[PDB]
Amino acid sequence: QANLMRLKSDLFNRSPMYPGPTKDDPLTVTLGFTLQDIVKVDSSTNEVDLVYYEQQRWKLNSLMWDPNEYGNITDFRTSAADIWTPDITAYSSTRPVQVLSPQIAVVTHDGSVMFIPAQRLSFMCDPTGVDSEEGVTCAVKFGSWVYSGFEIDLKTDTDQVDLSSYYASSKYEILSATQTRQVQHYSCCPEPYIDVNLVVKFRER
Amino acid sequence: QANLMRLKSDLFNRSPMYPGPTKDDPLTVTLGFTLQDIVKVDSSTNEVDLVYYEQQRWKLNSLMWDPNEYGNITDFRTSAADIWTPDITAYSSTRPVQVLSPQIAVVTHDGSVMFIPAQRLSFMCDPTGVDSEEGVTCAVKFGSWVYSGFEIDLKTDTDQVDLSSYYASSKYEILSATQTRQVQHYSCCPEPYIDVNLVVKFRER
Amino acid sequence: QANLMRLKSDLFNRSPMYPGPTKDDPLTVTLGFTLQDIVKVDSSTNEVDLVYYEQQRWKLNSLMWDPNEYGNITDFRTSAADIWTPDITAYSSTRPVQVLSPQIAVVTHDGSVMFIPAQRLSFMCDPTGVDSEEGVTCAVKFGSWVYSGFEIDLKTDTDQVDLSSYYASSKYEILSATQTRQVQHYSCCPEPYIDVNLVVKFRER
Amino acid sequence: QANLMRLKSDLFNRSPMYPGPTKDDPLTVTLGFTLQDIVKVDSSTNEVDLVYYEQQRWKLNSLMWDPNEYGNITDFRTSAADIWTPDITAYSSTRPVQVLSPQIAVVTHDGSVMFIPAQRLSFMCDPTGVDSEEGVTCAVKFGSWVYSGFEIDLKTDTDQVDLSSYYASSKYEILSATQTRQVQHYSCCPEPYIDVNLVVKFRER
Amino acid sequence: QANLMRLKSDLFNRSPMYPGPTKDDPLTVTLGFTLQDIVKVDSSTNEVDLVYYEQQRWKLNSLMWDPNEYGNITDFRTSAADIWTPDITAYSSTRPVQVLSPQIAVVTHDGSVMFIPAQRLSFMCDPTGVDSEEGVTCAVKFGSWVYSGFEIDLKTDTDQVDLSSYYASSKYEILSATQTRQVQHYSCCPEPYIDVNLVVKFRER
Ligand SMILES: C[C@@H]1C[C@@H]2[C@H]3Cn4c(cccc4=O)[C@@H](CN2C)[C@H]31
Ligand SMILES: C[C@@H]1C[C@@H]2[C@H]3Cn4c(cccc4=O)[C@@H](CN2C)[C@H]31
Ligand SMILES: C[C@@H]1C[C@@H]2[C@H]3Cn4c(cccc4=O)[C@@H](CN2C)[C@H]31
Ligand SMILES: C[C@@H]1C[C@@H]2[C@H]3Cn4c(cccc4=O)[C@@H](CN2C)[C@H]31
Ligand SMILES: C[C@@H]1C[C@@H]2[C@H]3Cn4c(cccc4=O)[C@@H](CN2C)[C@H]31
Ligand SMILES: *[C@@H]1O[C@H](CO)[C@@H](O)[C@H](O)[C@H]1NC(C)=O
Ligand SMILES: *[C@@H]1O[C@H](CO)[C@@H](O)[C@H](O)[C@H]1NC(C)=O
Ligand SMILES: *[C@@H]1O[C@H](CO)[C@@H](O)[C@H](O)[C@H]1NC(C)=O
Repeated sequence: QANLMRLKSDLFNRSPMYPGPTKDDPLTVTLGFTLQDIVKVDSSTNEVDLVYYEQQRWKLNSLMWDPNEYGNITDFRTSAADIWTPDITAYSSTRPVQVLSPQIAVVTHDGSVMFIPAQRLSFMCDPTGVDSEEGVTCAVKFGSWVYSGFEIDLKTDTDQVDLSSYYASSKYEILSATQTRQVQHYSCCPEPYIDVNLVVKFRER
Repeated sequence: QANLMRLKSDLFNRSPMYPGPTKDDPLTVTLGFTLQDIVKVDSSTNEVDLVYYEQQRWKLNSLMWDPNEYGNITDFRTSAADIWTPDITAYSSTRPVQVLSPQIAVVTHDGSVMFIPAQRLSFMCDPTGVDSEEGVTCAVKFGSWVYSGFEIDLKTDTDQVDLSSYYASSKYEILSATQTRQVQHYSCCPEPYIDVNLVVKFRER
Repeated sequence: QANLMRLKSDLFNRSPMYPGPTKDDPLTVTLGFTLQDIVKVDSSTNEVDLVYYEQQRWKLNSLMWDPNEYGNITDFRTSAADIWTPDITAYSSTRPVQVLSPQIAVVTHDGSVMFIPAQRLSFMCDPTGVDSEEGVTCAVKFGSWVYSGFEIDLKTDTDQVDLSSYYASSKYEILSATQTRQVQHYSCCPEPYIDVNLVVKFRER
Repeated sequence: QANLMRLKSDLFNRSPMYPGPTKDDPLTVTLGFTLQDIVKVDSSTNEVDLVYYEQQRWKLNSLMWDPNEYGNITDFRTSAADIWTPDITAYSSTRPVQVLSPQIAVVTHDGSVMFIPAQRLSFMCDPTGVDSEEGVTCAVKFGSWVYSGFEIDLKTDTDQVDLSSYYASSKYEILSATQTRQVQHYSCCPEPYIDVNLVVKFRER
Repeated sequence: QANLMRLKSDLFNRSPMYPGPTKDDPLTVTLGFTLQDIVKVDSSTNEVDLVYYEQQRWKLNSLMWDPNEYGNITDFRTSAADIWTPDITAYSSTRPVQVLSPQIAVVTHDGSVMFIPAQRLSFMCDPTGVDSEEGVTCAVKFGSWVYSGFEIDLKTDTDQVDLSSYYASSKYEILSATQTRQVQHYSCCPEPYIDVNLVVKFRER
């Protein structure tokens, strides 16, 4: 405990806080989804409700330490309030995201961070035809709200959404689920913004 | 990071906070809407629910810096809590506005600020006739709750609401959408208050 | 800005906070309502939902300044958290009040304050007969929860509720709307408590 | 104001906070209910919703003062955050309690405190038969969640719930309403826990 | 009170906060459930709502004291904010958990802690067949969100859920209710995570 207390104190009390990524020092965030449930479909508003875990990974030089100086500690858990976290946002939500998991991340000695918030999201999707064999397809993009591709880039480790925790007695069965990097351009703004597009194809069970 | 950390520290730790606009030093806020979805209509309460992005722009001398003194930094992202933001409020809401995007703004070296909150709003609107060819028209005014025209003025860059991110499979298609500056007077209060009136004409798709 | 920054600092950093009104130094609060909408009626729970602005006015010696010492500033806007505000409470609500406007007040050099929160309120009201010509009458009292008449008194400027921003396409039209000072006595407590009784008579449009 | 400011400062800035009651220094809390409305009944979930005021009284030596030293002040109003309050909790709620009144208490020079929170509570109750002449009976216990009888005891001034503010046009009329001290024992825990059991018998009006 | 004030001050003001469990200093948390009500079932979303108390127990060397040095005090109640608490999380919730009891724990002189939060939980469960003699079975896992088995292990005192406070007039009667330790492995992560699996079998009464 003494060694971890020292490490956290050296990292968090001494530092002026990380001011986010910049054009000179950009950052790549890795995203992965594990889809747990399609809870609800609303055909009168074209809203669909998902429950998933969003795995986020990034790496900061300012979170590095030498494990030899801190009793061989290679990593630790810490409150997400102690650190910067990326502003990854759904581009087509219809409600504030509801947070289902404790806001705690894992920091590793090389400065890498893993953060896995569980969320419930309502987003724009037309479920008409969900009761057929073909099913429906729906999509929602996730990216930084405020940082362009020149400050935050995204990648995935796989294009396959993790379906191994999908609720087996859901009202909806999943036919496929992909997560794919894209580049968007907007009327408001000159620079490209990066997203990962979660595409889910499903039907009634 | 070092240069941005310095800049933020020089702007935000040293300063007593900006105390808002005054009659002697008034401010013009530019507003623009991009309408994403008419999610829901309630014909038993005459409430309609929109999802949009509200682009806000203003400029303060106290947020100026010389980029040459801070490693050629011309702009940065920062939490909206670090700065003053205008109290732009819908005049006919029926619920607290729900915030859908991170509360982060962009500050530029000339002291100009851009802030683009995504919101879901329930407001007063009679949807009777939405299922016809003619459709319905509805309106909501946005302005400072507490500052008159002598402290906060508003303008738009265009009278055309941006419909280029409008959800193509919404239950409602948009026939027109305008945003127009107006001047209001109230029994309580001697001075004029400025608003931008969002007028949306729509029908079932 | 320099002069207002000084004024706010002199008023709020130097002061120990106002400890509320007392028997020795009582306060009169002026209340006025402007009724915007009867949004909803629930005949299975006898709850009705209003949207209104509640104009509050009072005066404290501790908020006085000489405008000559602060660049001729006669008034300013400030966050309601910076100052004491009266605990005016609906006596027959069925839900927490929802706040629809920014919590910002106007302080004037003589120590007078104006604060105008927009609220949505669910309160106890039997709507049976609302669909008739006679309509229904409902009532809700507003007063200090904790201060008697010997510490907080109330008055109105008029007994007529302001109907000039009433939503013209509401489901309910207003037949009359009054706001009247009353004195209540309770088993628990020896002293009188003051309220303003909002009486609204309405029917389907 | 000067004298009250001094008193509050002497009581709250100088003190280390009261650490709650103990076996060596136990406390008796007096409870009384005034029932305002049975708002809603849900026969598909067996939940019933009440609105009431819960009068709480207790006394601490650490809140004593000599009125002669503070300009003859015998009592004052203060925010409930300034002081310890008992953790009185409904034992069979189905939702977090909703608070309907300002969190402000009255402290008197002998160290006694009065606190009267207005609440809306959903609790476990089977309303089947509410539409008959006999009506239904329902019950909910209120006590400390964490303190046994050896640290917190309870009493009532009367076994009769105060029905003098009961909403006359409620959907439900009250046949009887009692509040009675009881002693409970639990598998988890060796000591007795005290409650006041609110028993309400009611039917459709 | 003097003695307890000293103890709390010595434990909480002097200490740098416990930084959670580690591989070098792991922790075992004991969990037990007492099921109070199955409130609601939603067959269109496959969500079920429970109300229960979750008894949590663990032990830290840094919370030890010698009762002889503090007036023979063997234990005390304190706010949960004063101490570390395990991040025990439902793995298949569909909404944020609603907290129904005060966030206060009991600390004992040997460093052991007891914490018993009452919760309402919506979780993934197919109620189809609940209206039959056989009923339905549903399950939800509870464990650390972020700590593996090498930092947080779990155990139960019994595999039998405590049904002695189960609401006798619930819509649903309980046929069986068990709580059983398990070990999970996830695609994201190399180490095992421990849970207690709450299995409830029930039907309409
Ligand atoms: C219309 C664009 C979509 C969304 C908006 C928010 N936004 C942007 C740039 C800078 C700051 C900012 O808040 C753009 C990119 N964002 C992902 C716009
Ligand atoms: C009834 C008026 C509309 C709305 C209200 C709130 N308000 C005002 C002035 C100063 C402070 C203030 O809170 C007025 C202007 N506002 C836009 C009134
Ligand atoms: C039953 C009374 C109604 C309401 C309650 C709250 N209250 C009071 C006195 C002191 C403090 C206080 O909280 C009384 C006056 N208030 C307006 C009681
Ligand atoms: C199952 C029991 C009912 C409730 C629970 C919470 N509780 C207790 C003791 C100490 C701390 C504590 O949180 C007991 C008494 N409480 C009123 C248990
Ligand atoms: C998909 C896994 C389930 C859940 C998630 C959250 N989580 C984990 C490890 C480290 C940090 C973290 O936040 C894993 C274990 N947890 C119980 C994943
Ligand atoms: C800033 O601008 C000049 C001119 O382009 C450049 O050569 C210089 O190296 C820059 N300074 C820093 C610290 O990046
Ligand atoms: C306070 O005490 C008594 C109360 O009757 C009174 O005679 C005296 O005038 C009061 N004095 C002050 C300074 O308040
Ligand atoms: C504590 O216990 C001892 C006996 O074990 C006793 O002598 C002492 O008086 C006790 N503490 C008190 C009275 O505070």
